[PDB]
Amino acid sequence: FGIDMNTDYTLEEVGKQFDVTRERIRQIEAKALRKLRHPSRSEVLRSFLD
Amino acid sequence: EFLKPRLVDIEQVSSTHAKVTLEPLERGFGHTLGNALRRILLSSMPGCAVTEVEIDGVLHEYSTKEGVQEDILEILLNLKGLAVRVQGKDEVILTLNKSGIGPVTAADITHDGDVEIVKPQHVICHLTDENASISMRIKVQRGRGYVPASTRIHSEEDERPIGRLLVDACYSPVERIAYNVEAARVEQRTDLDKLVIEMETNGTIDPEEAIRRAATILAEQLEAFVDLRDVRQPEVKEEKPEFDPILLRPVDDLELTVRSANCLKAEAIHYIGDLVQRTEVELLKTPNLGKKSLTEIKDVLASRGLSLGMRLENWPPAS
Amino acid sequence: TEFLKPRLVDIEQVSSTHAKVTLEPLERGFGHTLGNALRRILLSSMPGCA
Amino acid sequence: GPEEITADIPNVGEAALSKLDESGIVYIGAEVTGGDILVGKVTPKGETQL
Amino acid sequence: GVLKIVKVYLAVKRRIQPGDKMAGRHGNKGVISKINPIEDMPYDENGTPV
Repeated sequence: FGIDMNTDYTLEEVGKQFDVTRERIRQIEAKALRKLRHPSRSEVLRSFLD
Repeated sequence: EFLKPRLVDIEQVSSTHAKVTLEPLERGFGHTLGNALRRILLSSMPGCAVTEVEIDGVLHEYSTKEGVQEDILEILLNLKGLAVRVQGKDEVILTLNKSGIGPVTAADITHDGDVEIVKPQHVICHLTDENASISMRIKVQRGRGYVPASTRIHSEEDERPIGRLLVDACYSPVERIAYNVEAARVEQRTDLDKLVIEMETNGTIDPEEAIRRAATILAEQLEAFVDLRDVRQPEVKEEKPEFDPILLRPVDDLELTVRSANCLKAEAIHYIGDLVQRTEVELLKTPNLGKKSLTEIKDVLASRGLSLGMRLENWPPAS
Repeated sequence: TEFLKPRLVDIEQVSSTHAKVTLEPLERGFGHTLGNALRRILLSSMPGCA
Repeated sequence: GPEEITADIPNVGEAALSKLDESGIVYIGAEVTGGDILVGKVTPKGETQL
Repeated sequence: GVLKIVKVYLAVKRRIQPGDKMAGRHGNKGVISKINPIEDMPYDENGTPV
């Protein structure tokens, strides 16, 4: 996402930036979301939604 | 080193009106119990009176039944004063039915073992066209004092029945109270006093019943008055919720299909703190859930941000 | 049917002879009714020796 | 674009669409208070740039 | 510019509360100030409040 950076990066661009690439980065992402998905973590960001 | 009063003749003089008298009274207590009884009689007395009403072919107070000469807003305002009395029950739904060019009184209702129509001449409305016809579900509860219609929606949560016209609740059978203590000498006592408490009912509280439950409150109030324990409350509640509050809401909120809505009634799952922790495993084995039946649950859990089946080594804490 | 009896009642006394008691929450009108009626008995019909 | 009177309203619960018919208009006879939707309506505003 | 219009008509029934201006026919204006219990009203020997 564009978070405190200009542009956001193509999932491939991201792989080369870490040397462990591809489907790999595509999974780290999903688990991280999954992580922020449930509670303790979930509570706060939830409230921004209408 | 004191005396204590009691009630001699209770003298009815109308269904509506009666003088109850209290003889052994000491100097000044006359006006003391007397004012303080008028005070607890005009307010705090029990009463039942019609609360809601659904009428045949009418949607809101501001309309017109065909073939009646009142308007729905007026018909409600006739029931507000419909004087009923009931016993073992707390809310009883009487039914009204009648046709043909003819004044529909209170007597035209149907009776329940508890229903006593303390005034059967009481006009409710007039029909006026041979085969013009009305029918209604009048609903009576019984409470204390004055619950105006409006405040009776904060409990909402599906009072949807468009038909149900709520009427302002005037729950009380005191019309007007008046004591006067004239002096009364029991043959020997220097000067004791009388207390004639004249009262005006709607017909549905028998003077003695009243004046008693009146004195009763005064006691329970003065009860806390006697000793004074400076009493207080614990307070300082909790500012530590573990989970996301979303898991303390019922499964309705999921806004789901009816066959999937009652099915979580079934397998013992109200709050979504239980749906959150029951896997796909758990679900074919549940009465009546399938491909179309459970595809549905993985999609409304997706939209709100939760998933099916996970854990939480602590559910649910703690009050 | 059933009623309201008060909570939090703090007697704050100034000197041993003088004292001020506050007592909430009474149902409506019940302050005046208990208040005046207890006043009448406190003043007029209270056993003493003078 | 054209504004639509559809009963299809972004980010609202069934709690809302109850006093509302399929077309998007409140039923006659419906007792409503503050906040309740009398007529569902939506205006065209595309490509948001979040 | 306009396609279709929905007019909803509401019937609010307003009681009476502190703030309402009331007056007799003689230029005596006045604004209801407190709404009192029947208990607190001035009454006569026949008991009928005012």
